[PDB]
Amino acid sequence: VQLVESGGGLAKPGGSLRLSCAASGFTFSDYYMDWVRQAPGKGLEWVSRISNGGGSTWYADSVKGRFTISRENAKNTLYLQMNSLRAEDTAVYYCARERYCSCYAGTKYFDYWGQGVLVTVSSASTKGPSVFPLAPSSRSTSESTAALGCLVKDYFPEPVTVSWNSGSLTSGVHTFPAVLQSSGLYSLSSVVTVPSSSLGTQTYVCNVNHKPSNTKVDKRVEI
Amino acid sequence: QPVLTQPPSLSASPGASARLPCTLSSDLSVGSKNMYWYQQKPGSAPRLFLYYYSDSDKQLGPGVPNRVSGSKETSSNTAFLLISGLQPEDEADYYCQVYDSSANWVFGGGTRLTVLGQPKAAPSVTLFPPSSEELQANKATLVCLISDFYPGAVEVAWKADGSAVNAGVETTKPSKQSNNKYAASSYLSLTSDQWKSHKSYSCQVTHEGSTVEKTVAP
Ligand SMILES: [Zn+2]
Ligand SMILES: [Zn+2]
Ligand SMILES: [Zn+2]
Repeated sequence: VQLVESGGGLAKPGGSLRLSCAASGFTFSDYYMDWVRQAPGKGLEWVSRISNGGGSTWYADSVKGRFTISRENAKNTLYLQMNSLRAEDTAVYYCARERYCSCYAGTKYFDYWGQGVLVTVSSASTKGPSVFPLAPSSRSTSESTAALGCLVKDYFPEPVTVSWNSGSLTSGVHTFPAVLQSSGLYSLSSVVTVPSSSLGTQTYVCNVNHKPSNTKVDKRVEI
Repeated sequence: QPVLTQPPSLSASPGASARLPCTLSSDLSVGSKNMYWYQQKPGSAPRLFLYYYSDSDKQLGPGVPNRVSGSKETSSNTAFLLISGLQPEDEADYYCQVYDSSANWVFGGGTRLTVLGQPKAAPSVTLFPPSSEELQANKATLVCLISDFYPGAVEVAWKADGSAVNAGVETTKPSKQSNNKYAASSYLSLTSDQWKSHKSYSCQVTHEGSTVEKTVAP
C-alpha cells in the first residue's frame, strides 16, 4: 500500500500547479480519497474529497472555485488542480486514503497518507544553490573524530535533499533545517561525523538535489 | 461551522497518563461522533493513532501500543486521548478530527505533547570557516552548527577578534531531532575582504547560562 505524490514546487501568485498521487497495493477504485494541507508550522487542514467512482467532489471554503480534485482509476492516480494560487496556499500537501466500510456506521478515517509535496506560492524567482565543502581545520583529524560538511547556500524554493556517498553513509549525519536570510533565500548545511581513521579509508561526497531549479550536485569534500 | 478545540501545547510526567482534550463546539455532540486521532512526528506525514467512538468501539492504529485509549465527557462535550505509561517516544503532535455533512473533514488545531524529565544536554558546537571556492567568489560564510542540546533554548553570539559582530548574522530557531534533543544553526555572511582582515572568528552558544565557544582562524 503506497501513496507516492509528485508535482509540487514554486508558482507565481495567480498561477497554477497540479499535484499527483499514484497509488499501489489496493483496489484504488474502491476507496474515497482526500487532499489534506499543512502550512509551515501550522496544523492540518482538509482541502478536497473525491468518491471512489469520481462523480462526487467536496471542497473546503478556502479552496472552492480555485482547486479541482480529479481521479483516474484506469491509472490509479489522484489529481489536485490548483489555479489562482494565493500566498496562503503555500503548504505541504498530502493525499490520504479513506477506509472502506459497509451510530458508528461509516468509520471513514484516513488509513494511509502520502509523503507530502511542498507547494510555494511567491513572486520570487527560482534560485539554485551554490554547494561548498565544509572542511575541518586539520586539528580534529588528529583527534578521534572529524566532522565533514556541505553548505547548500542561497536557494529560494524549498526543499533541498542531502545524502552522503549515494545514501551509503547514514550513521552520524546531521542535516540541519534551513535558515531564511533577509535576502529571501534559504541556506542549509549537513555534517557527517566520522572516525578520523576513516578519513584515510574512504572519500566523502554529498549529494545535494534542489529539484525546483534542476540543480543536482555531488560535491567532493577533501581534507 | 463546527470547531474542534485543542490546546496548542501540553506537557505530562513520564510514567503517568496524558489526557489530551478535544472540545467540540455546541453544534456537535461527542457521544454521537466517531473521533479520529492522528499522530504526527517532525518530518513525517500524520498517521492514524486512535479511532474512538465508545469503550466497546475502539480501534488502535497499526503499530500503536496498547497504552493509549480514548474517553468522552458528555457534560463538557469533550473527547479525550489518554496515553498511559508515557515515554519520550510519545512526544508528537496529536490531531483530533471528525466528519460533518456541512464541513466534511474538521481537524482540531493539534496538541504538541511534551514528556517531562528528560535529561539536560549541553550543545555540541561545530564552527566551519568559509571554503576556498566561496572566497574565490568574493564571499565568505562562517557556519556554526549546534546539536544535541536540551532544553531547546540557545542564543548565539559572533565575535571577530573578540569584538561583537552585529551585521550578517542569521540564526535558526531550534528544531526537534529524532532523539528529542534540539538542533540550531547560525550563519555569518561576510565578504572576502571582511574575512582575512581579522585574526580569528568565534561562535559562542549560550545554553541556560553556560557557554560553549568555537573559533576559526584565516
Ligand atoms: Zn547547558
Ligand atoms: Zn549528534
Ligand atoms: Zn572587525
